[PDB]
Amino acid sequence: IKWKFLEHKGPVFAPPYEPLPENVKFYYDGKVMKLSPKAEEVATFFAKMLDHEYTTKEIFRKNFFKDWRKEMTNEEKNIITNLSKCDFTQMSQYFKAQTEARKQMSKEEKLKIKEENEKLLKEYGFCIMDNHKERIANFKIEPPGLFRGRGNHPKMGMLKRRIMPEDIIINCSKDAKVPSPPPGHKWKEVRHDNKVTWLVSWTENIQGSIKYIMLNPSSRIKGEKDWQKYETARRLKKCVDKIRNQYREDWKSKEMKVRQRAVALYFIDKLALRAGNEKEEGETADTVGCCSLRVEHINLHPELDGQEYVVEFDFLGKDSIRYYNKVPVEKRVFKNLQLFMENKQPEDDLFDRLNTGILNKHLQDLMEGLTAKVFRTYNASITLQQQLKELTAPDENIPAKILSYNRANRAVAILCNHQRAQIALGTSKLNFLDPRITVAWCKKWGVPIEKIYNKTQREKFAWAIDMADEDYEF
DNA sequence: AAAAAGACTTAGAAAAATTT
DNA sequence: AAAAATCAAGTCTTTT
Repeated sequence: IKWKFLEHKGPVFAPPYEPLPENVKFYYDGKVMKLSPKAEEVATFFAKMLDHEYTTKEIFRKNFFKDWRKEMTNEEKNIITNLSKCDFTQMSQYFKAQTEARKQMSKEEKLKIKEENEKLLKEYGFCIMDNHKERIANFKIEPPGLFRGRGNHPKMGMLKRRIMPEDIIINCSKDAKVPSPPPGHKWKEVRHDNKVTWLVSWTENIQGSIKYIMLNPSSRIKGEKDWQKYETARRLKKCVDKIRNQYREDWKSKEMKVRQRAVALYFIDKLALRAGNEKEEGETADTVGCCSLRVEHINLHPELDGQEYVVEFDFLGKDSIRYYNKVPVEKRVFKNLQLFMENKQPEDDLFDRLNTGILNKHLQDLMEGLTAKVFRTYNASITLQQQLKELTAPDENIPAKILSYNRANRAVAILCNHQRAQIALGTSKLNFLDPRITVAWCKKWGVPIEKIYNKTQREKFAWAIDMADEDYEF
Protein backbone atom coordinates (compact mmCIF):
# COMPACT_ATOMS: atom_id res chain seq x y z
CA ILE A 1 0.00 0.00 0.00
CA LYS A 2 1.00 3.60 -0.81
CA TRP A 3 -1.87 5.65 0.68
CA LYS A 4 -5.23 5.25 2.32
CA PHE A 5 -6.86 8.35 0.95
CA LEU A 6 -6.28 10.18 -2.32
CA GLU A 7 -8.15 13.09 -3.86
CA HIS A 8 -7.22 15.45 -6.66
CA LYS A 9 -8.40 17.68 -9.47
CA GLY A 10 -7.02 15.69 -12.37
CA PRO A 11 -4.77 16.86 -15.28
CA VAL A 12 -4.78 20.22 -16.96
CA PHE A 13 -5.28 19.79 -20.70
CA ALA A 14 -3.21 21.51 -23.38
CA PRO A 15 -4.50 24.80 -24.80
CA PRO A 16 -6.50 24.30 -27.91
CA TYR A 17 -4.67 25.25 -31.11
CA GLU A 18 -5.15 28.82 -32.19
CA PRO A 19 -5.35 29.25 -35.99
CA LEU A 20 -2.95 31.43 -37.94
CA PRO A 21 -3.71 35.00 -38.96
CA GLU A 22 -4.98 35.55 -42.48
CA ASN A 23 -2.00 37.75 -43.04
CA VAL A 24 0.45 34.93 -42.16
CA LYS A 25 0.81 32.66 -45.17
CA PHE A 26 2.39 29.37 -46.26
CA TYR A 27 4.14 28.94 -49.60
CA TYR A 28 4.62 25.78 -51.60
CA ASP A 29 6.65 25.84 -54.78
CA GLY A 30 6.18 29.61 -54.88
CA LYS A 31 2.41 29.49 -54.47
CA VAL A 32 0.42 30.38 -51.36
CA MET A 33 -1.55 27.61 -49.63
CA LYS A 34 -4.30 27.92 -47.00
CA LEU A 35 -3.50 24.70 -45.13
CA SER A 36 -6.35 22.78 -43.47
CA PRO A 37 -6.43 23.51 -39.71
CA LYS A 38 -4.91 20.14 -38.85
CA ALA A 39 -2.13 20.44 -41.48
CA GLU A 40 -1.67 24.05 -40.48
CA GLU A 41 -1.18 23.01 -36.91
CA VAL A 42 1.48 20.44 -37.62
CA ALA A 43 3.29 22.89 -39.89
CA THR A 44 3.47 25.35 -37.00
CA PHE A 45 5.15 22.80 -34.79
CA PHE A 46 7.81 22.65 -37.46
CA ALA A 47 7.95 26.42 -37.92
CA LYS A 48 8.57 27.17 -34.25
CA MET A 49 11.56 24.86 -34.61
CA LEU A 50 13.18 26.27 -37.77
CA ASP A 51 15.65 28.01 -35.53
CA HIS A 52 16.60 24.62 -34.11
CA GLU A 53 19.22 21.95 -34.95
CA TYR A 54 16.38 19.45 -35.06
CA THR A 55 15.11 20.82 -38.38
CA THR A 56 18.50 20.25 -39.99
CA LYS A 57 18.59 16.50 -39.22
CA GLU A 58 17.40 14.37 -42.05
CA ILE A 59 15.66 11.89 -39.73
CA PHE A 60 13.57 14.64 -38.18
CA ARG A 61 12.57 16.13 -41.54
CA LYS A 62 11.55 12.76 -42.98
CA ASN A 63 9.67 11.73 -39.89
CA PHE A 64 8.03 15.09 -39.67
CA PHE A 65 7.22 15.17 -43.38
CA LYS A 66 5.65 11.70 -43.42
CA ASP A 67 3.53 12.32 -40.30
CA TRP A 68 2.46 15.73 -41.58
CA ARG A 69 1.05 14.14 -44.72
CA LYS A 70 -0.98 11.68 -42.65
CA GLU A 71 -2.87 14.83 -41.54
CA MET A 72 -3.29 16.67 -44.84
CA THR A 73 -6.43 16.62 -46.96
CA ASN A 74 -6.36 14.38 -50.01
CA GLU A 75 -5.51 17.52 -51.99
CA GLU A 76 -2.48 18.65 -49.93
CA LYS A 77 -1.02 15.19 -50.41
CA ASN A 78 -1.23 15.71 -54.17
CA ILE A 79 0.39 19.12 -54.02
CA ILE A 80 2.83 19.17 -51.10
CA THR A 81 5.17 16.37 -52.13
CA ASN A 82 8.53 18.00 -51.38
CA LEU A 83 9.62 19.42 -48.04
CA SER A 84 12.33 21.37 -49.87
CA LYS A 85 9.50 23.21 -51.59
CA CYS A 86 7.65 24.27 -48.44
CA ASP A 87 8.19 27.77 -47.10
CA PHE A 88 7.57 28.08 -43.37
CA THR A 89 9.42 31.40 -43.00
CA GLN A 90 6.51 33.91 -42.73
CA MET A 91 4.92 31.52 -40.28
CA SER A 92 8.31 31.11 -38.56
CA GLN A 93 8.67 34.85 -38.16
CA TYR A 94 5.20 35.29 -36.64
CA PHE A 95 5.95 33.08 -33.66
CA LYS A 96 9.42 34.56 -33.28
CA ALA A 97 7.59 37.85 -33.17
CA GLN A 98 5.15 36.57 -30.59
CA THR A 99 8.01 35.53 -28.39
CA GLU A 100 9.46 39.00 -28.49
CA ALA A 101 6.05 40.53 -27.95
CA ARG A 102 6.22 38.55 -24.72
CA LYS A 103 9.76 39.48 -23.69
CA GLN A 104 8.38 42.98 -24.25
CA MET A 105 5.19 42.89 -22.16
CA SER A 106 4.18 45.61 -19.76
CA LYS A 107 4.59 44.97 -16.02
CA GLU A 108 0.80 45.02 -15.78
CA GLU A 109 0.64 42.44 -18.53
CA LYS A 110 3.29 40.24 -16.91
CA LEU A 111 1.64 40.58 -13.49
CA LYS A 112 -1.68 39.58 -14.92
CA ILE A 113 -0.37 36.33 -16.37
CA LYS A 114 1.79 35.53 -13.34
CA GLU A 115 -1.45 35.48 -11.42
CA GLU A 116 -3.28 33.48 -14.12
CA ASN A 117 -0.64 30.81 -13.31
CA GLU A 118 -0.94 31.14 -9.62
CA LYS A 119 -4.61 30.17 -9.94
CA LEU A 120 -3.85 27.13 -12.04
CA LEU A 121 -1.12 26.06 -9.60
CA LYS A 122 -3.17 26.63 -6.48
CA GLU A 123 -6.06 24.73 -8.09
CA TYR A 124 -4.52 21.71 -9.89
CA GLY A 125 -1.06 22.00 -8.40
CA PHE A 126 -2.06 20.10 -5.25
CA CYS A 127 -3.84 16.96 -4.12
CA ILE A 128 -4.93 15.46 -0.83
CA MET A 129 -3.19 12.27 0.02
CA ASP A 130 -4.27 10.76 3.31
CA ASN A 131 -4.56 13.77 5.64
CA HIS A 132 -2.25 16.38 4.02
CA LYS A 133 -2.17 18.50 0.87
CA GLU A 134 0.72 17.55 -1.40
CA ARG A 135 2.34 19.22 -4.36
CA ILE A 136 1.81 17.58 -7.77
CA ALA A 137 4.76 17.66 -10.20
CA ASN A 138 3.55 17.50 -13.82
CA PHE A 139 -0.04 18.52 -13.47
CA LYS A 140 -0.41 19.49 -17.15
CA ILE A 141 -0.61 17.08 -20.08
CA GLU A 142 2.29 17.25 -22.57
CA PRO A 143 1.14 19.37 -25.54
CA PRO A 144 0.98 18.00 -29.09
CA GLY A 145 4.26 18.58 -30.93
CA LEU A 146 7.15 16.91 -32.83
CA PHE A 147 9.15 14.19 -31.04
CA ARG A 148 12.51 15.28 -29.79
CA GLY A 149 14.35 12.04 -29.29
CA ARG A 150 17.93 12.61 -28.17
CA GLY A 151 20.85 11.35 -30.31
CA ASN A 152 20.18 9.42 -33.49
CA HIS A 153 16.70 8.66 -32.28
CA PRO A 154 15.00 7.16 -35.33
CA LYS A 155 11.68 8.54 -34.19
CA MET A 156 12.58 12.20 -33.79
CA GLY A 157 10.27 14.57 -35.66
CA MET A 158 7.35 12.18 -35.41
CA LEU A 159 4.11 13.78 -34.32
CA LYS A 160 3.11 13.58 -30.66
CA ARG A 161 -0.69 13.76 -30.66
CA ARG A 162 -2.96 15.80 -28.40
CA ILE A 163 -4.17 13.80 -25.38
CA MET A 164 -7.98 13.65 -24.97
CA PRO A 165 -9.77 13.15 -21.64
CA GLU A 166 -10.78 9.83 -23.20
CA ASP A 167 -7.15 8.74 -22.97
CA ILE A 168 -6.85 9.61 -19.29
CA ILE A 169 -7.06 7.06 -16.49
CA ILE A 170 -7.71 8.68 -13.10
CA ASN A 171 -6.44 7.19 -9.83
CA CYS A 172 -7.90 8.11 -6.43
CA SER A 173 -9.25 6.52 -3.28
CA LYS A 174 -12.66 4.86 -3.41
CA ASP A 175 -14.03 7.38 -0.92
CA ALA A 176 -12.84 10.35 -2.96
CA LYS A 177 -14.62 12.89 -5.13
CA VAL A 178 -13.71 11.83 -8.67
CA PRO A 179 -12.28 14.75 -10.69
CA SER A 180 -14.80 15.69 -13.34
CA PRO A 181 -13.50 15.82 -16.91
CA PRO A 182 -14.11 18.87 -19.11
CA PRO A 183 -17.83 19.25 -19.98
CA GLY A 184 -18.94 16.72 -22.59
CA HIS A 185 -16.05 14.29 -22.10
CA LYS A 186 -15.29 11.18 -20.07
CA TRP A 187 -12.16 9.75 -18.53
CA LYS A 188 -10.79 6.59 -20.08
CA GLU A 189 -11.18 4.95 -16.68
CA VAL A 190 -11.14 5.59 -12.96
CA ARG A 191 -9.28 3.22 -10.74
CA HIS A 192 -8.84 3.02 -6.99
CA ASP A 193 -5.45 1.34 -6.86
CA ASN A 194 -3.63 2.00 -3.65
CA LYS A 195 -0.57 -0.03 -4.59
CA VAL A 196 0.61 2.70 -6.99
CA THR A 197 1.84 6.29 -6.59
CA TRP A 198 0.38 7.90 -9.68
CA LEU A 199 -2.70 10.11 -9.86
CA VAL A 200 -3.04 10.06 -13.62
CA SER A 201 -1.77 8.11 -16.60
CA TRP A 202 -2.22 7.88 -20.33
CA THR A 203 -0.47 5.97 -23.12
CA GLU A 204 1.99 7.96 -25.17
CA ASN A 205 1.55 7.31 -28.94
CA ILE A 206 5.10 7.44 -30.27
CA GLN A 207 6.64 4.66 -28.10
CA GLY A 208 3.38 3.20 -26.81
CA SER A 209 4.50 3.65 -23.19
CA ILE A 210 2.42 4.82 -20.20
CA LYS A 211 2.90 8.42 -18.96
CA TYR A 212 2.00 9.37 -15.41
CA ILE A 213 1.41 12.46 -13.38
CA MET A 214 3.10 12.02 -10.02
CA LEU A 215 3.81 13.80 -6.79
CA ASN A 216 6.56 16.18 -5.86
CA PRO A 217 9.99 15.27 -4.42
CA SER A 218 8.94 16.87 -1.13
CA SER A 219 5.86 14.65 -1.01
CA ARG A 220 5.90 11.92 1.58
CA ILE A 221 5.54 9.20 -1.01
CA LYS A 222 8.58 10.52 -2.83
CA GLY A 223 10.72 11.42 0.20
CA GLU A 224 10.20 8.09 1.89
CA LYS A 225 11.52 6.28 -1.18
CA ASP A 226 14.53 8.59 -1.32
CA TRP A 227 15.34 7.93 2.32
CA GLN A 228 15.01 4.24 1.74
CA LYS A 229 17.30 4.49 -1.34
CA TYR A 230 20.18 5.80 0.75
CA GLU A 231 19.58 3.28 3.47
CA THR A 232 19.91 0.53 0.90
CA ALA A 233 23.22 2.06 -0.23
CA ARG A 234 24.35 2.26 3.40
CA ARG A 235 23.72 -1.44 3.84
CA LEU A 236 25.93 -2.07 0.80
CA LYS A 237 28.69 -0.16 2.56
CA LYS A 238 28.74 -3.06 4.94
CA CYS A 239 29.06 -5.99 2.56
CA VAL A 240 30.85 -4.48 -0.42
CA ASP A 241 34.10 -5.94 0.86
CA LYS A 242 32.53 -9.38 0.93
CA ILE A 243 31.08 -8.61 -2.47
CA ARG A 244 34.29 -7.25 -3.97
CA ASN A 245 36.27 -10.25 -2.72
CA GLN A 246 33.74 -12.71 -4.05
CA TYR A 247 33.56 -11.42 -7.62
CA ARG A 248 37.30 -10.84 -7.53
CA GLU A 249 37.68 -14.59 -7.21
CA ASP A 250 34.90 -15.28 -9.74
CA TRP A 251 37.35 -13.73 -12.25
CA LYS A 252 38.94 -17.15 -12.18
CA SER A 253 35.73 -19.21 -12.33
CA LYS A 254 35.97 -22.16 -14.69
CA GLU A 255 32.70 -20.73 -16.05
CA MET A 256 32.62 -17.81 -18.46
CA LYS A 257 29.08 -16.83 -17.42
CA VAL A 258 30.39 -16.34 -13.92
CA ARG A 259 33.33 -14.37 -15.26
CA GLN A 260 31.33 -12.18 -17.64
CA ARG A 261 29.16 -11.11 -14.75
CA ALA A 262 32.05 -10.60 -12.33
CA VAL A 263 33.89 -8.36 -14.79
CA ALA A 264 30.63 -6.54 -15.40
CA LEU A 265 29.98 -6.19 -11.67
CA TYR A 266 33.59 -5.02 -11.54
CA PHE A 267 33.04 -2.13 -13.95
CA ILE A 268 29.75 -1.20 -12.47
CA ASP A 269 31.36 -1.05 -9.06
CA LYS A 270 34.63 0.63 -9.94
CA LEU A 271 33.45 2.80 -12.87
CA ALA A 272 29.80 3.50 -11.94
CA LEU A 273 28.55 2.24 -15.30
CA ARG A 274 24.77 1.76 -15.58
CA ALA A 275 23.27 -1.73 -15.66
CA GLY A 276 22.81 -1.47 -19.41
CA ASN A 277 19.43 -2.91 -20.38
CA GLU A 278 18.70 -3.96 -23.95
CA LYS A 279 17.17 -1.41 -26.32
CA GLU A 280 14.78 -2.37 -29.14
CA GLU A 281 16.75 -2.99 -32.34
CA GLY A 282 16.10 -0.02 -34.65
CA GLU A 283 13.55 1.82 -32.50
CA THR A 284 15.75 3.80 -30.03
CA ALA A 285 19.13 5.57 -30.30
CA ASP A 286 22.13 3.27 -30.02
CA THR A 287 23.34 3.85 -26.46
CA VAL A 288 24.85 1.16 -24.25
CA GLY A 289 25.43 0.38 -20.61
CA CYS A 290 27.67 -2.10 -18.92
CA CYS A 291 25.85 -5.30 -19.87
CA SER A 292 25.00 -4.24 -23.39
CA LEU A 293 28.53 -3.17 -24.28
CA ARG A 294 29.61 -4.42 -27.68
CA VAL A 295 33.04 -5.68 -28.78
CA GLU A 296 33.66 -2.46 -30.66
CA HIS A 297 33.33 -0.36 -27.44
CA ILE A 298 36.54 -1.32 -25.76
CA ASN A 299 40.12 -1.45 -26.85
CA LEU A 300 42.71 -3.25 -24.79
CA HIS A 301 46.33 -2.22 -24.71
CA PRO A 302 48.98 -4.30 -22.94
CA GLU A 303 50.74 -1.03 -22.20
CA LEU A 304 49.45 2.41 -23.03
CA ASP A 305 51.06 5.77 -22.33
CA GLY A 306 53.30 3.93 -19.87
CA GLN A 307 50.37 2.35 -18.08
CA GLU A 308 49.93 -1.44 -18.27
CA TYR A 309 46.70 -3.40 -18.85
CA VAL A 310 44.63 -0.51 -20.15
CA VAL A 311 41.07 -1.00 -21.28
CA GLU A 312 39.88 1.91 -23.35
CA PHE A 313 36.13 2.56 -23.27
CA ASP A 314 34.49 4.62 -25.96
CA PHE A 315 30.67 4.61 -26.18
CA LEU A 316 27.49 6.72 -25.90
CA GLY A 317 25.78 6.27 -22.60
CA LYS A 318 22.27 7.43 -21.66
CA ASP A 319 21.07 10.44 -23.69
CA SER A 320 23.79 9.61 -26.22
CA ILE A 321 26.27 11.34 -23.99
CA ARG A 322 29.77 10.03 -24.60
CA TYR A 323 31.67 8.07 -21.99
CA TYR A 324 35.34 8.01 -22.96
CA ASN A 325 38.02 6.65 -20.66
CA LYS A 326 41.29 4.70 -20.41
CA VAL A 327 41.28 2.49 -17.36
CA PRO A 328 44.24 0.63 -15.91
CA VAL A 329 42.68 -2.71 -14.90
CA GLU A 330 43.95 -5.75 -12.99
CA LYS A 331 45.73 -8.27 -15.26
CA ARG A 332 43.20 -11.08 -14.65
CA VAL A 333 40.38 -8.82 -15.73
CA PHE A 334 42.31 -7.50 -18.71
CA LYS A 335 42.86 -11.11 -19.86
CA ASN A 336 39.28 -12.18 -19.25
CA LEU A 337 38.37 -9.25 -21.49
CA GLN A 338 40.50 -10.73 -24.26
CA LEU A 339 38.94 -14.14 -23.70
CA PHE A 340 35.56 -12.50 -24.20
CA MET A 341 36.61 -10.86 -27.50
CA GLU A 342 37.80 -13.97 -29.25
CA ASN A 343 35.98 -15.00 -32.47
CA LYS A 344 33.57 -12.05 -32.17
CA GLN A 345 32.66 -9.37 -34.68
CA PRO A 346 32.73 -5.62 -33.80
CA GLU A 347 28.93 -5.61 -33.56
CA ASP A 348 29.01 -8.55 -31.15
CA ASP A 349 28.27 -8.40 -27.41
CA LEU A 350 31.16 -8.27 -25.03
CA PHE A 351 29.23 -9.93 -22.28
CA ASP A 352 27.21 -12.40 -24.27
CA ARG A 353 25.74 -15.06 -21.97
CA LEU A 354 24.95 -12.20 -19.54
CA ASN A 355 22.26 -9.61 -18.85
CA THR A 356 20.91 -7.22 -16.25
CA GLY A 357 18.29 -9.75 -15.15
CA ILE A 358 21.05 -12.24 -14.50
CA LEU A 359 23.32 -9.72 -12.83
CA ASN A 360 20.77 -8.17 -10.49
CA LYS A 361 19.29 -11.59 -9.74
CA HIS A 362 22.70 -12.47 -8.49
CA LEU A 363 23.12 -9.22 -6.54
CA GLN A 364 19.83 -9.80 -4.75
CA ASP A 365 20.98 -13.24 -3.56
CA LEU A 366 23.95 -11.48 -2.00
CA MET A 367 21.96 -8.72 -0.33
CA GLU A 368 18.25 -8.07 -0.33
CA GLY A 369 17.48 -4.92 -2.31
CA LEU A 370 20.81 -4.79 -4.02
CA THR A 371 20.90 -3.78 -7.66
CA ALA A 372 23.36 -2.30 -10.15
CA LYS A 373 22.21 1.22 -9.52
CA VAL A 374 22.77 0.89 -5.77
CA PHE A 375 26.49 0.80 -6.47
CA ARG A 376 26.41 4.21 -8.17
CA THR A 377 24.53 5.92 -5.29
CA TYR A 378 26.80 4.26 -2.75
CA ASN A 379 29.99 5.07 -4.63
CA ALA A 380 28.88 8.65 -5.05
CA SER A 381 27.77 9.08 -1.47
CA ILE A 382 30.87 7.42 -0.01
CA THR A 383 33.02 9.61 -2.32
CA LEU A 384 31.50 12.95 -1.28
CA GLN A 385 31.77 12.15 2.47
CA GLN A 386 35.35 11.03 2.16
CA GLN A 387 36.23 14.24 0.26
CA LEU A 388 34.27 16.58 2.58
CA LYS A 389 36.34 15.20 5.35
CA GLU A 390 39.59 15.42 3.32
CA LEU A 391 39.38 18.79 1.56
CA THR A 392 37.47 20.73 4.19
CA ALA A 393 40.00 23.01 5.86
CA PRO A 394 39.33 23.20 9.66
CA ASP A 395 40.05 26.90 9.98
CA GLU A 396 38.79 27.94 6.53
CA ASN A 397 35.88 30.30 5.89
CA ILE A 398 32.31 29.69 4.79
CA PRO A 399 33.00 30.74 1.17
CA ALA A 400 36.22 28.71 0.81
CA LYS A 401 34.67 25.80 2.68
CA ILE A 402 31.90 26.22 0.14
CA LEU A 403 34.46 25.94 -2.63
CA SER A 404 35.78 22.89 -0.76
CA TYR A 405 32.28 21.44 -0.90
CA ASN A 406 32.09 22.26 -4.60
CA ARG A 407 35.37 20.49 -5.31
CA ALA A 408 34.24 17.43 -3.32
CA ASN A 409 30.91 17.76 -5.10
CA ARG A 410 32.58 17.83 -8.55
CA ALA A 411 34.73 14.74 -7.86
CA VAL A 412 31.47 12.85 -7.89
CA ALA A 413 29.87 14.42 -11.00
CA ILE A 414 32.98 13.17 -12.77
CA LEU A 415 32.50 9.62 -11.52
CA CYS A 416 28.93 9.47 -12.88
CA ASN A 417 29.89 11.30 -16.10
CA HIS A 418 27.35 14.06 -15.57
CA GLN A 419 27.46 16.56 -18.43
CA ARG A 420 25.42 19.70 -18.97
CA ALA A 421 26.14 21.91 -21.97
CA GLN A 422 30.38 20.43 -19.25
CA ILE A 423 30.68 18.91 -15.74
CA ALA A 424 27.17 19.23 -14.31
CA LEU A 425 26.92 18.97 -10.51
CA GLY A 426 23.15 19.23 -10.24
CA THR A 427 22.14 15.61 -10.64
CA SER A 428 24.59 14.09 -8.16
CA LYS A 429 23.66 16.85 -5.70
CA LEU A 430 20.04 15.95 -6.19
CA ASN A 431 20.04 12.23 -7.02
CA PHE A 432 23.10 10.33 -5.74
CA LEU A 433 24.36 11.94 -2.58
CA ASP A 434 22.81 11.17 0.78
CA PRO A 435 21.51 14.55 1.93
CA ARG A 436 22.32 13.65 5.53
CA ILE A 437 25.97 13.84 4.46
CA THR A 438 25.81 17.55 3.59
CA VAL A 439 23.42 18.36 6.42
CA ALA A 440 25.91 16.94 8.89
CA TRP A 441 28.92 18.70 7.37
CA CYS A 442 26.98 21.99 7.31
CA LYS A 443 26.00 21.63 10.94
CA LYS A 444 29.53 20.56 11.93
CA TRP A 445 31.25 23.46 10.14
CA GLY A 446 28.61 26.04 10.90
CA VAL A 447 27.99 26.49 7.19
CA PRO A 448 24.28 27.38 6.79
CA ILE A 449 22.43 24.78 4.71
CA GLU A 450 20.86 27.62 2.78
CA LYS A 451 24.35 28.29 1.50
CA ILE A 452 24.45 24.87 -0.12
CA TYR A 453 20.95 23.72 -0.80
CA ASN A 454 18.41 26.18 -2.15
CA LYS A 455 14.82 26.39 -0.87
CA THR A 456 13.51 23.56 -3.09
CA GLN A 457 16.52 21.38 -2.32
CA ARG A 458 15.67 22.09 1.29
CA GLU A 459 12.02 21.13 0.64
CA LYS A 460 13.15 17.90 -0.91
CA PHE A 461 15.87 17.04 1.66
CA ALA A 462 13.85 18.30 4.61
CA TRP A 463 13.75 14.80 6.08
CA ALA A 464 17.54 14.86 6.12
CA ILE A 465 17.80 18.45 7.36
CA ASP A 466 16.02 17.35 10.47
CA MET A 467 17.08 13.80 11.17
CA ALA A 468 20.85 14.06 10.65
CA ASP A 469 23.39 15.67 12.93
CA GLU A 470 27.06 16.47 13.40
CA ASP A 471 27.65 12.78 14.03
CA TYR A 472 26.29 11.44 10.72
CA GLU A 473 28.44 8.94 8.93
CA PHE A 474 27.12 7.16 5.85
C1' DA B 1 12.66 -18.00 -20.67
C1' DA B 2 11.92 -13.81 -22.56
C1' DA B 3 8.85 -10.16 -24.20
C1' DA B 4 5.60 -6.87 -22.86
C1' DA B 5 3.69 -4.11 -19.87
C1' DG B 6 4.00 -1.15 -15.86
C1' DA B 7 5.85 1.93 -12.42
C1' DC B 8 9.08 5.15 -11.02
C1' DT B 9 14.16 7.19 -11.07
C1' DT B 10 17.24 9.91 -13.52
C1' DA B 11 18.83 13.46 -16.96
C1' DG B 12 19.97 17.38 -19.81
C1' DA B 13 17.73 21.28 -22.14
C1' DA B 14 14.77 24.65 -22.32
C1' DA B 15 11.69 28.23 -19.94
C1' DA B 16 11.09 31.04 -16.40
C1' DA B 17 12.91 33.90 -12.18
C1' DT B 18 23.01 42.10 -10.88
C1' DT B 19 24.67 45.43 -13.31
C1' DT B 20 24.37 49.32 -16.61
C1' DA C 1 14.10 51.05 -16.24
C1' DA C 2 16.49 47.92 -19.19
C1' DA C 3 19.12 44.40 -19.92
C1' DA C 4 22.71 40.94 -18.65
C1' DA C 5 23.71 36.78 -15.75
C1' DT C 6 22.61 33.45 -12.69
C1' DC C 7 9.93 19.45 -19.24
C1' DA C 8 12.92 11.81 -22.69
C1' DA C 9 15.41 7.78 -21.27
C1' DG C 10 17.07 4.79 -17.98
C1' DT C 11 16.39 0.73 -14.21
C1' DC C 12 13.95 -2.58 -12.09
C1' DT C 13 9.53 -5.12 -11.12
C1' DT C 14 5.23 -7.73 -12.89
C1' DT C 15 2.66 -9.91 -15.90
C1' DT C 16 3.27 -15.54 -23.75
